[PDB]
Amino acid sequence: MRILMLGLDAAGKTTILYKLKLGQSVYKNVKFNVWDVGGQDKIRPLWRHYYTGTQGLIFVVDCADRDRIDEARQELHRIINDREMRDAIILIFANKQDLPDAMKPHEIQEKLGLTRIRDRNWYVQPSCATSGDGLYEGLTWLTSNYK
Ligand SMILES: Nc1nc2c(ncn2[C@@H]2O[C@H](COP(=O)(O)OP(=O)(O)O)[C@@H](O)[C@H]2O)c(=O)[nH]1
Ligand SMILES: [Cl-]
Ligand SMILES: [Cl-]
Repeated sequence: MRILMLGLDAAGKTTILYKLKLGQSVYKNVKFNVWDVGGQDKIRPLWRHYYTGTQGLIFVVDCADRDRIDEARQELHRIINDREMRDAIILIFANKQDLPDAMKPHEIQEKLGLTRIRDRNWYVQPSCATSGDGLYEGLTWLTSNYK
């Protein structure tokens, strides 16, 4: 399965990738690409990325970062609307659930406008990337929904 992992900078993408790696004993067919979106995107606004071949999207959100949730919402909807992304299965990692007063998954659903995503499979997984909680649960949802 070809999975794209996106999120604003500091969402926890690097941490999830190293923690998922640490969980493997000492998902063989999963391929991952990863980059930052939003104001700290290396390419926007002068060029677009290309999303060819993407089967699954993992969108990582810092749930304690209310100041940037609107920017995360705008990036998510812009990406999923690209021609090459119209069939992509969407996993949202609602990251940093360990932090006091972090936004819970139902608030994430509302703040990301997920209810307006029709004719496409999506799921919100609560996670704490530093402890590894919810990471395999999210990756299992994504890969099982792909089959
Ligand atoms: N409290 C807490 N910190 C996290 C969690 N996930 C990542 N971090 C921290 O948030 C910061 C940015 O994470 P990083 O993985 O580098 O984000 P990236 O820019 O999206 O790759 C780092 O200091 C991570 O330790 C989490 O679940 N809880
Ligand atoms: Cl783009
Ligand atoms: Cl454009």
